[PDB]
Amino acid sequence: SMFRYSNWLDKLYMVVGTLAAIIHGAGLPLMMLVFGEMTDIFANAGMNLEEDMTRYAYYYSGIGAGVLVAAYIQVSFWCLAAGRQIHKIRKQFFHAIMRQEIGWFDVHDVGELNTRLTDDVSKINEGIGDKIGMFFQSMATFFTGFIVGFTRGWKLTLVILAISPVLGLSAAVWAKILSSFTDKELLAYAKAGAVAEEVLAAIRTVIAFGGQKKELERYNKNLEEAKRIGIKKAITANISIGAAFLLIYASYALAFWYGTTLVLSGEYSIGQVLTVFFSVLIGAFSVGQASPSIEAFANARGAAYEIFKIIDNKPSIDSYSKSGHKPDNIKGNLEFRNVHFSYPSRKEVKILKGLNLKVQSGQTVALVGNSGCGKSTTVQLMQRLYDPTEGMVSVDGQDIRTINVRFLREIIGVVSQEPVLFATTIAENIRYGRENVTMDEIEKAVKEANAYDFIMKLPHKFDTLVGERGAQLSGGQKQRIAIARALVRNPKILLLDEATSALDTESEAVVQVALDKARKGRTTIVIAHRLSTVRNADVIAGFDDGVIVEKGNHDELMKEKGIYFKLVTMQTAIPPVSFWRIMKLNLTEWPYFVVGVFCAIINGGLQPAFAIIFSKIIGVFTRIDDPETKRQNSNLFSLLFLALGIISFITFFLQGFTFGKAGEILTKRLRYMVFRSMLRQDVSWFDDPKNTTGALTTRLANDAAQVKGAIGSRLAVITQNIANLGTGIIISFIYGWQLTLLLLAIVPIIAIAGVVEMKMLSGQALKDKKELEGSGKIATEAIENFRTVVSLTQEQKFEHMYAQSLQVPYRNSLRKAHIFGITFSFTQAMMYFSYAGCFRFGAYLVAHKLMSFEDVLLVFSAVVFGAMAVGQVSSFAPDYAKAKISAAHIIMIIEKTPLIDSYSTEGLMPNTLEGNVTFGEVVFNYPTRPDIPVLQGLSLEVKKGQTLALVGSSGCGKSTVVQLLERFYDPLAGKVLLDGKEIKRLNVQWLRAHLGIVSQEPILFDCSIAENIAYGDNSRVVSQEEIVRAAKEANIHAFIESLPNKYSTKVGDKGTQLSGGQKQRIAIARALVRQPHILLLDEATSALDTESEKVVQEALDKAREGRTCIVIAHRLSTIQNADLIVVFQNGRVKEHGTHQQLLAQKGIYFSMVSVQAG
Repeated sequence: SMFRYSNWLDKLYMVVGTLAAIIHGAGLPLMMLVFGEMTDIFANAGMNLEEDMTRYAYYYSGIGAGVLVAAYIQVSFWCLAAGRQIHKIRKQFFHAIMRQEIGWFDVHDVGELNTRLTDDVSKINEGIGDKIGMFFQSMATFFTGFIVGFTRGWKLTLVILAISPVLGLSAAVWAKILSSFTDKELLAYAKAGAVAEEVLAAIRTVIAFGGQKKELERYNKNLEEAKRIGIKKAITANISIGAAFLLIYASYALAFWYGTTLVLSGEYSIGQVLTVFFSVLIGAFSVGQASPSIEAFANARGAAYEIFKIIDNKPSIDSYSKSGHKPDNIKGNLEFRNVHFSYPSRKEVKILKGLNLKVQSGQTVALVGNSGCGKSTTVQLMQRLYDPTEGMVSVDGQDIRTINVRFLREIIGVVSQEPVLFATTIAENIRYGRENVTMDEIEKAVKEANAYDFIMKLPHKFDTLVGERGAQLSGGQKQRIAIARALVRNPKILLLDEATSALDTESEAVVQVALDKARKGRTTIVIAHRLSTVRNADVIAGFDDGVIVEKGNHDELMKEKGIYFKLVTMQTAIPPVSFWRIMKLNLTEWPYFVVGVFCAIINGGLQPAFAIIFSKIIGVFTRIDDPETKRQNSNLFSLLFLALGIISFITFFLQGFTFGKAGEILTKRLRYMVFRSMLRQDVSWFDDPKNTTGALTTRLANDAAQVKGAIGSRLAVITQNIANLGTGIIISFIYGWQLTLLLLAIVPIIAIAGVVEMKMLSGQALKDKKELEGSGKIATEAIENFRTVVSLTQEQKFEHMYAQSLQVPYRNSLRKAHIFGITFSFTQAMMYFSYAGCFRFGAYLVAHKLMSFEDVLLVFSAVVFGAMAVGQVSSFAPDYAKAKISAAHIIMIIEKTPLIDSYSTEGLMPNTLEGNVTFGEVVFNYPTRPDIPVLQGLSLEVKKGQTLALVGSSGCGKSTVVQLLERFYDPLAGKVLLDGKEIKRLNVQWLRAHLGIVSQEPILFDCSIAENIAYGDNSRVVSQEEIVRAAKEANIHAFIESLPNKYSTKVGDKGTQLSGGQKQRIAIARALVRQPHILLLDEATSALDTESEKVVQEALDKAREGRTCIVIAHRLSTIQNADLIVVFQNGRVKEHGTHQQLLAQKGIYFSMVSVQAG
């Protein structure tokens, strides 16, 4: 944990900040000591009083100024030192990641790299910024507090020390354990909700069958127990918190009793008692305040170690290094010999087993071979990207390794299969090729690559802003631009990989002509699938399983009848925010909240009750009578204090009982309500990219707590704080008339200052986030195409871009640090000086006999303690903004009425079904991509007992038809009828029950085989004999038989417990169980063997009679028995009719069938 390597001029910043923070922390206990001295001075008094009060107030103001100075110095120094450190770390980190060897990058993930390039830096910054400063401040407060206590009196010091902090630590540990238990209960809820997770994940078939009632019943069965557990946990947590508060109050009361008894004996001054007590208590509370900084710093240390791992990792090849020979005389010559190499990504497979190949200057060498023969890897290694596992490469008689890497990379050009261009102007991207680039050279290169026309025609001929990831220009345009950029380098070696991949005939010809016109300038190597480009290849070598076998000219290669000849022959072939409707929803539990409001009011009054009790107890030493009765009276007061705790304890409990239940209860209702809509939604909404599978479940889960908080805790905190403030104000006015106004004017000023400080911190954090995210996006664009960037050997350019982009946010952060320090120190000093001025004004009022000092102490303590209590208890409640957002989102989701009224009872329920389908002029475009129409007013007419099948190009409409059958997506325009009944008019439930489908990827519910099989129907029990019959019909009669416990075996996640074929058979049986009049199978043969597929098809055909059968698969023989076969070409019914008719009239069907011809 020593990741703070300074610059020998920023270390002093940290040291000064630490010292100033220590002084600041010692500050407040000094204020308490001065306060005690002032109180004792008055009691001695109980004019001279005015003079003494002014002297004490001037002491106070002096220490206030010192505190302001120390706070500003410490906070500013720490923040700016951390800014310096984090900026240096960002720069060095990007330097290293850029300099890291390419292999190390290929091994590592990129998403993690990019994510930690920003988030990790942000974390380490947030953990080393000032929280260390605040931790030093708290520790200094604690040390100074006990220092003062010991210097004043050991008796009370030890008494308070041995009692208060042990109880405080116990209460804190209890709260932490309660938080852990609450997290465990949330995990139990998640176990319960796994049911909804599974149901929604497979919601497709669930909706298809429409058996939603059972799922909802099971979910409620889970939710009842979840709610019981939550209510118990909340009750226990609230009880424990109340008990801890009561214990702390009792300990403070005991401290007061001991001190009062001692002073009545005459040990220490009455004011001294308060001084020592407050010193000890504030020291303990300060140690309590120090917790978050240590945890944040530990997390920052972990992230910093993660970053330093990459930062200090020396690479194999130092691209950003000047070392290495830099020959000037360049003659094209290379010679690889026994170059065995294995990609480090998968060390097992040795892609390069060794070979021999030598090329002289201006020699065209081509690689011929199948995929993986050793061409792509050979090209990649050509640029020394991966050091060979075994080989001796020499260029122009000189080993590659000895020469400097930078020049070696800069003296070679490579055109990739899909070369990219940085997100700038095309001229800019070309300029990236070399540091020095002239517009004349750019024009010459563009003309050479036949890119001048494409650049000139487009807007801003030489300024077009390439779309993000090259989304604007054409692929051929990108290839030509890359070719021109590479030619700009004018290297001594040229490489080309899969140039024809995307290139069209004209594009490929242009690229080949450009390459040929300049190949004479340096040795060139090309690997492509267009053997015609290899027809002119001066020299061709055939990569054979990592070994080059064929070698010779085109004529010699053809004559040899080898790999080259075989290849030649083969070639010859946003959410609308809602204001308060949440309360409208919560209103249903009206009587469960009023008691909570009363309890909150009781507690809010009790807090000023404690303030006034303390005031009276202190004032007990504000009379000259000095009777023993005072002792008793004091004792009496002490008793009330303890009673004050008890009244609070039960009070607090009520809140948990009053709110918690209504809270948890509310969630329960919400969880049932929201899910009610979640199940009743169209498939499209789930298909929405916003949230499909997990985001929705997580939304519901977090929303439970969010909405519970927003409804309950917001009202609780608001009412309690308002009651506390009002009670304090009323008490002050009753016991005050002049200082009351002073406090009511000052303290809210401090409150506004603190709120403004928090808001400024949040806003500045967000602004810095965005400003840095600019350069972060720049860096992401850099790393994403890391291969090309490293190939261009221009990492220095991207690093300069990064530094330039970060420079401005750096100074922005420094200024923001000054501002944050100013606000923090100003708030501290303003609070304390307001306290001092209130003390002075009260002294003036008392000296003139305006109000008894007991009244002054009462009013001041009431106001300050009310403010502090509201400021501390306002922290407990959950973040109201996130809850607001979640509640609005839920109110949005819940009211989204689906287009197909699944819940609504409207529709028609014909008694008898015939099994006729007729769609005509029905055109539909998937709302996921409304621009692209997949249904174009097609036609289809199937009569009773007509077995139909559909075929065509993959993804050419063979799929969406089935979904159109189940009304999961209605048509944009046209007519659809089932047995002459408007599919829209007919009831969704009736039609869904009547029909049935067989998915290409069958889904089995995570339950017993018998349970899932019976699930095929709803509200209808199928006899176990029916289960056995279905299993036999699916060939799983024996599989059903075994099925440990007969029909019990619980399927795994995604049906892993059973085989794929067994799963398909089980799904077929489940579909058949319901006995639908129409059965639609879509890719039912997606995974089947001879026996299982044959059995399924034969059973379907034999049971086809009396029902409609639709098949969407690739089995031509299966369609042979099909009554009718239809071909869908690009969403149009092209070939339709009998198999014999289709074969007689040659066409798409003829070619499709003959593709399997011998």
